[PDB]
Amino acid sequence: MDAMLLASLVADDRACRIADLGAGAGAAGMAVAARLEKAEVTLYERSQEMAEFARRSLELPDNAAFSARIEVLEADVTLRAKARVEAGLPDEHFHHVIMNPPYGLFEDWIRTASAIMVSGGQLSLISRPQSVAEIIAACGSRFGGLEITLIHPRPGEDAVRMLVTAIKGSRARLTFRAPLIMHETGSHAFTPFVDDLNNGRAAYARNV
Amino acid sequence: MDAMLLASLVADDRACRIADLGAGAGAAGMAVAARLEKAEVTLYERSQEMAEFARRSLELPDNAAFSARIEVLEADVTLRAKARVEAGLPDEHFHHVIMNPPYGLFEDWIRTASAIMVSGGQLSLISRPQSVAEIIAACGSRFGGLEITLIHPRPGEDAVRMLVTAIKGSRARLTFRAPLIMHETGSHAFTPFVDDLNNGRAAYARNVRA
Repeated sequence: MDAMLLASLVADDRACRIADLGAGAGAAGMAVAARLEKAEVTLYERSQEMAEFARRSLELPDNAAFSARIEVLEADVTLRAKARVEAGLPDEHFHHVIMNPPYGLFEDWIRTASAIMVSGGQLSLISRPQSVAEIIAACGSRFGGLEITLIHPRPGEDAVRMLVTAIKGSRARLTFRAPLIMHETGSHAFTPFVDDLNNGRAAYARNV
Repeated sequence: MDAMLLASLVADDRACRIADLGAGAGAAGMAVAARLEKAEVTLYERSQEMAEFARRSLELPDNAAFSARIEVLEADVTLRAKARVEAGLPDEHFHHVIMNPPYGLFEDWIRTASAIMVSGGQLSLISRPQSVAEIIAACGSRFGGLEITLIHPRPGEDAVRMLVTAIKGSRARLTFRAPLIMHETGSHAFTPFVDDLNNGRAAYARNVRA
């Protein structure tokens, strides 16, 4: 569900360039492209092995509808400056950068996300709730207007995931959005809104 | 409302000692004492005027049932070491420390909360949600097992307040609890759980160690 929920944060019906910094073989960036016909998506992978795996995944007839709009690049997303540009992570280029790092990397990855982002572009990420301090510190002097949306399995239960979006250069203080509850009490199905997100039928937009 | 929500975090039926580090005139500490007959509350105020004011409030006849259990002390809660003790903030004495600091502060107040707390005692606080990073940093190496409960005014709307509880010396990672929603859409009435908290009819307890 992580990749679908992450992808749903790109609430943008304009032609845009999106970078998916990992981790995965591109499932989130692929979900974005499947939904947004005008999205241009770049999947970054550190290793040749992972890049080749993502590439073979994109050669499946199953993905033919959107695969032309996706490119897989081998790049270490923790690189800096000249090394970063030379690795194919260009300055001030992307309208969106999305990430789900493995379970820290937030400082390195958000530093890169800021550098490769156009002015006012949107950072989107999903994590565990316990990463919140690391994430806020990593956004310092880079991204503001953070919107944090906790994800709870059902009423009364602790949060299991956390969505965060932010805007490069924004001065706005952070806000916690109303939480997303995955199920009603006593119900096996997902709640209507979460179900639409999970199936690519809807985006989850920022307040403004 | 901040004071009632804050006070509701003390879920303890023992004789216990509670410090209110107090941004206010002791409303939170008073609400704790009103609900918990066995609690012994110390209200700390930096200024003589505020201490005076709090003492006058305690004399109001509506507070007479529990006021005997509330002591108001003048003390700068940012004091350190021996100065802190001399000011009447004793080492490792309180079972609970509660706070609602006014809008370095969290660091100073939580440093003091840790110093005056018995081993395993509970920190309780209410704040704006925007303070979350400062609060987590101030807890560092002093308090753990943070439970963070966001407070939303009604369904779909952003959080307006945040409750945090933590245990001295715990090395458990933080938890976000299910949030409290103050009101149903279209009503000025409180939601039933929150209404109980408001009436002093209930505590809001931490997750069981289970």
